[PDB]
Amino acid sequence: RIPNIATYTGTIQGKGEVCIIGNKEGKTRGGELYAVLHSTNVNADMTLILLRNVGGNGWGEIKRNDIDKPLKYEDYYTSGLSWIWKIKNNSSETSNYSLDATVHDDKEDSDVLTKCPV
Repeated sequence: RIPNIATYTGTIQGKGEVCIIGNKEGKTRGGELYAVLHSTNVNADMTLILLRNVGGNGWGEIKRNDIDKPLKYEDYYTSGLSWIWKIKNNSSETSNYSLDATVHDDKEDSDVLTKCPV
């Protein structure tokens, strides 16, 4: 029930920190590690960082992208490690975030907005 990319649009509560792996798609095809963090205001100050942690419950990977920027990585290898799109904000005001990702919806993961605080 979504056009091309699954637009995860919401309001990040100030300097929020959230791990997005939520489902909001339907297509079988998508983008291998492809998601664009959209932000429209003064200074979005939003850090779209590609993370993968599994066991320590502390996301901390090095694939950082900027505001209004599509993140694509050819590192789709080792598909046995939990990876995430982490949104960390630096803006004081509740900023709008629009994470347009192309993923195959077939899961019922916990966080599709702001439930994963790490």
